[PDB]
Amino acid sequence: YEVDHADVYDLFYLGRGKDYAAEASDIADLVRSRTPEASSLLDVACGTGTHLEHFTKEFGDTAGLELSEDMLTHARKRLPDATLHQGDMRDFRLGRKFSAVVSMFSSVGYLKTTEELGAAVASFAEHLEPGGVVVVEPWWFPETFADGWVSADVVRRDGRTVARVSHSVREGNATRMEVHFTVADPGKGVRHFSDVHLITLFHQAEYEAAFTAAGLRVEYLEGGPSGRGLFVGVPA
Amino acid sequence: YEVDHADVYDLFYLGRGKDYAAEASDIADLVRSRTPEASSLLDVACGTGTHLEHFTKEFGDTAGLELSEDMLTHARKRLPDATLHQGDMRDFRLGRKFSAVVSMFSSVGYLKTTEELGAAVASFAEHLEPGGVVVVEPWWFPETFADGWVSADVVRRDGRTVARVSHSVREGNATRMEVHFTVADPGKGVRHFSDVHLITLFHQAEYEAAFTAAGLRVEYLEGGPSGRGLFVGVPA
Ligand SMILES: O=c1ccn([C@@H]2O[C@H](COP(=O)(O)OP(=O)(O)Oc3ccccc3)[C@@H](O)[C@H]2O)c(=O)[nH]1
Ligand SMILES: O=c1ccn([C@@H]2O[C@H](COP(=O)(O)OP(=O)(O)Oc3ccccc3)[C@@H](O)[C@H]2O)c(=O)[nH]1
Ligand SMILES: C[S@@+](CC[C@H](N)C(=O)[O-])C[C@H]1O[C@@H](n2cnc3c(N)ncnc32)[C@H](O)[C@@H]1O
Ligand SMILES: C[S@@+](CC[C@H](N)C(=O)[O-])C[C@H]1O[C@@H](n2cnc3c(N)ncnc32)[C@H](O)[C@@H]1O
Repeated sequence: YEVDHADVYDLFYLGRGKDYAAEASDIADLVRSRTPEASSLLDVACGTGTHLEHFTKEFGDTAGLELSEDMLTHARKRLPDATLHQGDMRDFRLGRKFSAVVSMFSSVGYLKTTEELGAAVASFAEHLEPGGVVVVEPWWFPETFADGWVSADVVRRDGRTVARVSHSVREGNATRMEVHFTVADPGKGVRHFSDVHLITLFHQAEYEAAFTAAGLRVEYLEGGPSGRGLFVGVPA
Repeated sequence: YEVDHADVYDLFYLGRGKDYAAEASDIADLVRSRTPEASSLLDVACGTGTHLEHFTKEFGDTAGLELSEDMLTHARKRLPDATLHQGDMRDFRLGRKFSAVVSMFSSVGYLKTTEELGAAVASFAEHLEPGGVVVVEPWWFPETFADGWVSADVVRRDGRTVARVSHSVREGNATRMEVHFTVADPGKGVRHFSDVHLITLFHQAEYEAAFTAAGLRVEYLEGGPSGRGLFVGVPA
């Protein structure tokens, strides 16, 4: 019995209560707060495009960047008319600029070293219009990481039930999170799958340094959509 | 990081709220309602011995029978002084009698035909003292089986998390249940495993014929510890 992973991740976070719409909206205001005339936005590592959908309604002129083809395929299925690009946040070149460049849900954490973070932040800066703003939702900091953390949840949405458990342990300067998904569709079957994610624990200062090197004045905001806060940058 | 499967089931059921003490307690009084001076009890397919430990304070002279050596190693670890037997409820011969012979938690559902169910029941009968009573907690009947059923729960006990998902579908005259367990211990690791169970859907009438053939006058009691009811039989 087969199941589509990304579709499974999508149903889970929706059922979990993650609210992409509300998230998208708060970010748009955040964006407007620094760039009132904001008129275009780029979602780096947009995944399946849930925030992109809403950002598209907010600013109209939007685009998405994703390293994963599979993420891309799902994004396209959700947004057949969206402008999407395959590429690495590390060094992409889109040949255009945007009022805002944002990266949500800790994607930059998948960057392996400060040199990569810096390069990815520089790239963000490079697609930024004058008076633009960069918003990055980071992964946890070495100082705020909760080692050995276990998450276990059950969601049931649209007739499907999904159980998910993750265990997180620090390894080096990264979080090694192993996730187990259990999926069941009544009268159809039950299926299990797991993923292992390595998310870098950059110190906040490392994050800020990446913004400074890219010529961006940056500020960290506590809280954020997931409790990891948010980094906001603008041309220095 | 490895996990002891039966200890997993155990912790699971405790966490879920299955009250083996209360159940044994209820069965103990059910027995007495039929055999007031009941003084010995055999627990057939005792599993890891949870009910047996309680029946032991209930009647003192007790014994357990299990076909599974694994189940027996855990019952023994739990009760170093319990009298335990390895063997088949279809045809074991203990060379002794008990005031009560009980089989809990749908164990007889693992028998595949009415012929086996009859041989098992005759065996219980053959181990019964005069004025004794047999109590069988059956599996669901074809008439009350809920096909496509999905069960999904998360329990947390002794700092260990266990997420369990089962999906049940009818197959011929049995339920095929595939059970998925996901277990984690913070800072220890996370593990997943799955089992598949084929439990016969015997009609109520079929359970009765078994008792009848065994020389016992039987009564079906609605509800029971698992909502599957209970069969109470005494020498006709
Ligand atoms: O104060 C905290 C609380 C949680 N965590 C970490 O947050 C994660 C929560 O596990 P999760 O599976 O519920 O998080 P998630 O659904 O957000 O998974 C991810 C992983 C990477 C990027 C986005 C979502 C774990 O790594 C845990 O160590 C911390 O580091 N600090
Ligand atoms: O009205 C009902 C309600 C439940 N069921 C069946 O009860 C079972 C409940 O799933 P479960 O995983 O919660 O059962 P369990 O934890 O009691 O697992 C077993 C399985 C065999 C023996 C003992 C416990 C499923 O097969 C479901 O079809 C029915 O047939 N009819
Ligand atoms: C936690 S998901 C976030 C997806 C989306 N932002 C969301 O909110 O759901 C991390 C995403 O980053 C993408 N990703 C990882 N490394 C990347 C890189 N170097 N360049 C671009 N995208 C990357 C992954 O493919 C994945 O879709
Ligand atoms: C659902 S478990 C319940 C066990 C226990 N009475 C309880 O309440 O936890 C069913 C048990 O039946 C045992 N079993 C299955 N077939 C058997 C047989 N033919 N003879 C004896 N035991 C059997 C299995 O080893 C398993 O431990």
